[PDB]
Amino acid sequence: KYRVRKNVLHLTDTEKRDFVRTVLILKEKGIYDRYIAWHGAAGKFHTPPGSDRNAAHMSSAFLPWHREYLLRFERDLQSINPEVTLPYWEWETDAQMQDPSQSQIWSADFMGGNGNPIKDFIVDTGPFAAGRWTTIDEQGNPSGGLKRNFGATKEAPTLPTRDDVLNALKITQYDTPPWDMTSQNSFRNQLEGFINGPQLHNRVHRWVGGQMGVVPTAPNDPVYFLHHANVDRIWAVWQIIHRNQNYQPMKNGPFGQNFRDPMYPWNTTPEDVMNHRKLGYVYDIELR
Amino acid sequence: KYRVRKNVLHLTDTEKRDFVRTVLILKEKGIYDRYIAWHGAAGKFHTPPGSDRNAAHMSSAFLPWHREYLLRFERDLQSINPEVTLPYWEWETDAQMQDPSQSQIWSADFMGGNGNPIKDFIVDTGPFAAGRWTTIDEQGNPSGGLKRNFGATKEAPTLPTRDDVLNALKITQYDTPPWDMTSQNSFRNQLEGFINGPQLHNRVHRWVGGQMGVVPTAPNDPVYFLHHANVDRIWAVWQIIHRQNYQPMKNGPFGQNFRDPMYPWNTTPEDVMNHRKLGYVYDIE
Ligand SMILES: [Cu+2]
Ligand SMILES: [Cu+2]
Ligand SMILES: [Cu+2]
Ligand SMILES: [Cu+2]
Repeated sequence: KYRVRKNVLHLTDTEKRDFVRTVLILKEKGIYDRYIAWHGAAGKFHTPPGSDRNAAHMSSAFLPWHREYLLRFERDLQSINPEVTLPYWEWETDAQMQDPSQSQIWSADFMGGNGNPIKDFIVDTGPFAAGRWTTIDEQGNPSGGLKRNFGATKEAPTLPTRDDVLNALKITQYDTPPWDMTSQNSFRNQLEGFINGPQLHNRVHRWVGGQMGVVPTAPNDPVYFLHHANVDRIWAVWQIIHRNQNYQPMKNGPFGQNFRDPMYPWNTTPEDVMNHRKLGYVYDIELR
Repeated sequence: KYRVRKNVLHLTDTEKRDFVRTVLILKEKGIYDRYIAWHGAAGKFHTPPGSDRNAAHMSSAFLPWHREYLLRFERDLQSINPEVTLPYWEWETDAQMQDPSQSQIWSADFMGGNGNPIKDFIVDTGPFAAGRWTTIDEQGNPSGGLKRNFGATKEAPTLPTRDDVLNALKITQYDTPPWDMTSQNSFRNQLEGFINGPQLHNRVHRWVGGQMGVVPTAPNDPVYFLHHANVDRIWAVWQIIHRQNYQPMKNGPFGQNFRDPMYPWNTTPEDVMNHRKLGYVYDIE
């Protein structure tokens, strides 16, 4: 209950500077690519082999895996700069904007802007613009510049709304069998976004486009971590509302999805990360 | 210095049955596939990106990466059965056999045998035969059964010899720039087997053939860990002789330095320099 994770829009100009800089040091040092690599590797670790589920997505472990992923990322930020925490992108109130692409998350001091359609939607404003920041493909080889193309697809012309978030929060079951992209009455799968998708989390991905629009390479965009810090906040809220409800499956789901299974590529289990305050951080909304 | 890693040949028959039965349990629960995916994952972590070094192979971290790999494998064995430790395949002794396919590591008691030519060298003896042991491919999806083909290729018709291990233990530097396949006068690159390759460790892989014959999928064959436990032994012996240390200390590509994290873990080469302090020993030491 010590590290405060703040709304992106409520950050000072100096917090934005410090956060963007630290991400660049992680990337210069070779550390950032550990996260890209981990994310792609998890998407090829199917539970069970030959299943549609993987360690990080499309199953029950979606939420705690990303919680652990962000915790490691944030710990790496703090070794470079202890006054830096992982902010969250509250996309559901950007969606209420007249033009959500006008949100200050996309200003040249922070994430940078939409892609340049003259440059095949390469990003050229902000600290991760082409030239300043090199992306990596699934094979681990340099893949050019970061790309974004906001709202360009028919399936996801808008960010999720606050009504979308509130409605996912009424769901009482953390997850339901068969613990996959077809789970019904499942807050995991509703938040993940496969319920007549892409909704919520999956929709944000498709709305941003570029690397963000395909899951394995999505973390090539630093906004991936801000996005998932929002998802993690929403999960943390659901845990406060539905305090009697617990992770599922407790047991007899596929190996790597049960409460006490290790989450590849780590030994960390869902149980280890069930209490976010226990990991040493809160979201600013929990404190007024 | 409390868990003993024994030569395969010196294992009692109850030990061989216990080793094989644990590995099949690790595979049944889903745990063995974490090592298979970890190994494929680390091959596509290139240091730096776009280069041919990767996290596990073809660079300085080859030796510490596998020692950590094997230590994690042994801990998973022990958690299922605390009597089971990781044996090592001393292939340099087996090299002197006219026909090392006759070694008792390959009995139906243990790893099973060579691939069957009539069946595209599918392994059909021992506990890991087809129908008893599933393989998975580089993309991460079920493949079609263990394969082996001892000494088939012309580059690796023979196992490496006790002569080769002694010419490796002669090199005084752990490693040398550019910390890649071309590294001259390097114990690490000599033991890995790229000088006059395929030599030593690389030779064993190409000698076995089948899944062991290609970098990323080789852990599909349980003999991968017995082989690498021997590579670990040979390194552990080197660290006695040359009470030297690891290179690069700094300024190498990230993921290769003494204090870099070894993708896909946080463990550093410094973390695993002392195998006794990790809690195990080999016999004859
Ligand atoms: Cu993800
Ligand atoms: Cu995501
Ligand atoms: Cu290996
Ligand atoms: Cu090997």
